[PDB]
Amino acid sequence: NCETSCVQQPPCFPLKIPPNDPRIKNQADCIPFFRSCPACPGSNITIRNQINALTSFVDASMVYGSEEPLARNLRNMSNQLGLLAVNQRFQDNGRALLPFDNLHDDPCLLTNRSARIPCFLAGDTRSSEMPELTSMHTLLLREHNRLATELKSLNPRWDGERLYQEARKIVGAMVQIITYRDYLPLVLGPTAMRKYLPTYRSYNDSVDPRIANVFTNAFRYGHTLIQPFMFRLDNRYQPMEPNPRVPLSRVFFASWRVVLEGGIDPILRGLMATPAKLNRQNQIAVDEIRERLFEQVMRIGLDLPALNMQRSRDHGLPGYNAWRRFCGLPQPETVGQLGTVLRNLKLARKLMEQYGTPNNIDIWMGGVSEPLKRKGRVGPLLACIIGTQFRKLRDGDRFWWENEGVFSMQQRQALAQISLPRIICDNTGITTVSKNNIFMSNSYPRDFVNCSTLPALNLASWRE
Amino acid sequence: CPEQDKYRTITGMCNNRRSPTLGASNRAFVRWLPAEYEDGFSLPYGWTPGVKRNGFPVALARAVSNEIVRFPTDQLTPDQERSLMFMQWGQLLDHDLDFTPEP
Ligand code: HEM
Ligand SMILES: Nc1cc(Cc2cnn(-c3ccc(F)cc3)c2)c2[nH]nnc2n1
Ligand SMILES: *[C@@H]1O[C@H](CO)[C@@H](O)[C@H](O)[C@H]1NC(C)=O
Ligand SMILES: [Ca+2]
Ligand SMILES: [Cl-]
Ligand SMILES: [Cl-]
Repeated sequence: NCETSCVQQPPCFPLKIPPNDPRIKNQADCIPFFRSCPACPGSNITIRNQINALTSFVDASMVYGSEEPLARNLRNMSNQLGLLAVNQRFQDNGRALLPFDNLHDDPCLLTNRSARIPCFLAGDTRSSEMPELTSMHTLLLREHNRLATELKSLNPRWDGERLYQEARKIVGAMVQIITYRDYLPLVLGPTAMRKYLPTYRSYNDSVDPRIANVFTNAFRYGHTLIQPFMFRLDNRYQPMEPNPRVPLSRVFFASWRVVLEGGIDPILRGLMATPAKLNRQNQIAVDEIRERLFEQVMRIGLDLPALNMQRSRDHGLPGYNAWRRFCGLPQPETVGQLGTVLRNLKLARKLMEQYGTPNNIDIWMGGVSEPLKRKGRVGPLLACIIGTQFRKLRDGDRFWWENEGVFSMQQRQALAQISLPRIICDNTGITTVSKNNIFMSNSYPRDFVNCSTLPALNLASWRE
Repeated sequence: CPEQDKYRTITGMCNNRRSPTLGASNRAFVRWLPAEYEDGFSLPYGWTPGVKRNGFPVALARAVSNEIVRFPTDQLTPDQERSLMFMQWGQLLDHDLDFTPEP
């Protein structure tokens, strides 16, 4: 009943409205919230825990799926070419698009009623959430079919199974390399990187690769990196009219913007050439997510940071000090003490007014309040939660790309040459991509290069 | 559970030969610390009015959002050293790792 009702009866845990709220003046109203599914329903023996519906590994499961029926329904089973099924109703300038998804209460149709464009079907259920996300998804779908046709030409004897698998295995490694070589060091910074992610030695069968209940919340640090507009760019990296700076409140679930507003190319151009929002202690998250999250598709605009905090409470997560204690970090008891840790007393006074004790600060709120590490975009505590989780995902992965046996010495040497700019080259009409590192490069043309200067993935090692 | 294998399963089953469900889809999360619920086992802090958490009342998530998160959209400081691709690979990455179903 959560979608409509304000009653706090299971499984509803609605966020009540404070007096003098900047948007919701009716205090009899609320923010809708469904309590996450318990791992053990109706129990009285076990302490409530939540479920992860996906594979914890960086195995490109958002492309391929985490359940066997979906994984089948995502492939093109009409031939032994080992490709992932594409949209049969539309294409982006000749280039491939994700298939549509048959949903009972499809939210993508609500973004533009007249356009009649539904949600996409990908390895993960959240594909159509923001066009920028659907772009990354479509780029990867094109990449699988790219690598699978390059492999059929090399090894024509190979069937649809070996083609799918081998291409999946390649993509799977590609996501790992981008993540560990380029993403994470820019998240953690050099020190935490050396601390939580020292040089991989080999697979440890005694490492728990599971996602910790905390990580689900801690990793939502990214909400501080969200910009309020979708920035689209033309062939010459210039604002694309009409609608160059579209408000995010209009892009959520706007799948029609990808189909009917010029495909993947301008979005990726915008993502490469626009800087991300910087987390500041007086500038945490934008009102596009704090006030208008899913405005077009819902009875009321949601507040993502409030949802994050209610979610940790739903999840039974301990407060700030307990997590600091866990991480081996000092636990401030007073306002002054807190002001010292955060290197900001203005914020600590603010946090103390709300919580009373730094023991009660909700994990996400605490984590995002911390001053950032050197050359990093997280504070000491989040660098710990995020670091630990990523090390477990690496060291506890039997199919980790660097693991002896997974690939050959040459195969490993070939995969070491991949980059996200190069993936954008091979799968779009974009001829000018970001100079590596892609995550640091944000200015056009100071930080840009031509396709020609980028070496491609040499599939020579795969020849049988 | 096969003794020799070249590829991952879709579900993540068999990545860990000793405890084969570890990392696999549709399973309970691991806990790094025991859960703090209002009744010790199921009700979240904030469920019952007047029930304090560690000696203090529970602040409304929206109230915290209003007072700490809130900032004017125009004052936005852009990252000098990070593209939006960085605040997007993160979301893509997140979707390879965890999804918490609700009813
Ligand atoms: C696309 C922009 C994004 C939107 C609109 C968005 C929206 C959401 C929403 C609505 C939820 C569910 C909130 C709840 O009910 O508790 C969610 C959860 C989440 N988000 Fe964001 N988010 C975005 C980007 C990101 C980014 C960039 C990161 C990380 C870098 C991130 C990490 C997460 C995680 C970990 C969760 C919980 C995942 C799970 O179900 O296990 N989000 N986000
Ligand atoms: N748990 C969630 C929830 C959301 C919100 C979301 C994403 N997709 N959907 C969705 C998808 C299909 C649908 F029929 C209804 C809702 C909702 C997330 N966005 N990014 N990561 C998310 N994790
Ligand atoms: C299957 O692949 C062939 C060849 O690429 C193509 O003609 C057909 O449309 C594909 N079908 C789907 C569902 O993608
Ligand atoms: Ca996965
Ligand atoms: Cl289709
Ligand atoms: Cl946990």
